[PDB]
Amino acid sequence: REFAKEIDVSYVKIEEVIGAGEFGEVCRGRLKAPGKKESCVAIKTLKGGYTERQRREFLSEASIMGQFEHPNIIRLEGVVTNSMPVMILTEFMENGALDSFLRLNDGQFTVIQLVGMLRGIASGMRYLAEMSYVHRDLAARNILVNSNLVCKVSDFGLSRFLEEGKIPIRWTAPEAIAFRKFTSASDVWSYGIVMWEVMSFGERPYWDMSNQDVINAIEQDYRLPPPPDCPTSLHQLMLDCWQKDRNARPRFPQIVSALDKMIRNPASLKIVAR
Ligand SMILES: Cn1ncc2c(N)nc(-c3cccnc3)nc21
Repeated sequence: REFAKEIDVSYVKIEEVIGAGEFGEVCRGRLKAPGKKESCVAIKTLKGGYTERQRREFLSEASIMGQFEHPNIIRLEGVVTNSMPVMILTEFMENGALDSFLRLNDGQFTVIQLVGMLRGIASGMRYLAEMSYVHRDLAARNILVNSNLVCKVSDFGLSRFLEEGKIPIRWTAPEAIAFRKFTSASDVWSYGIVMWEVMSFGERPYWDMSNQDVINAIEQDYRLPPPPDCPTSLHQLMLDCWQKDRNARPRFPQIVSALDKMIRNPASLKIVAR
């Protein structure tokens, strides 16, 4: 009902539309509140004719995001709910979604930069797992990137999938597909997919395979191969995330530690397949 970051609409200047989201436009804007310096924000607006259900679904993202505070989790800067249009303001992420940012920059960041991106994502997920929050839709298209290449987890919501939007099959652990048991360990499977997306500069997981083909292949022991030039130690970490037995997967603290070791010992990334 009441949001801790409700903000006066006169503190918001909406500037250009920069994207399209689930419920409407996403805009760049400026937030200037009394006693505070002006900051850049992204602004999601809910416009026109919408159900009350849609309004609650839209605002639920702000409710959840506002529970979190971490450098690798998108920060909620405020909401406008006492007036129309309804708005969610977040920190602005100059480079947008990670998957499209990497496709635009194919081959143009080094392995150590890519590992730093993956470390930031893993740190955000380490925090969510410690908060007992299961993301369920962890994918490169849900990671946002700032000007300094800091990656932050976005897309928050506790609504059930249609089977319980649809389950994102290509990112989802097999026990979550089969039994609808979503845990931080299923999040780890998804994180392995994100690693593959990052090291492939935004290629689509499983290329042209259908959803049922992916489900069957995973059950039949297929796993995505190392992306071109991918250090074998990073592919092995992906394979660890993709263990069928959820209890055998590394947990997020382990994943962060493994990436931190690579950053400290970059020579360990030189080994590549073939
Ligand atoms: C560029 N930027 N900066 C922050 C931000 C956000 N929270 N959400 C989105 C967003 C969300 C959904 C669809 N398109 C863009 N973009 C953002």
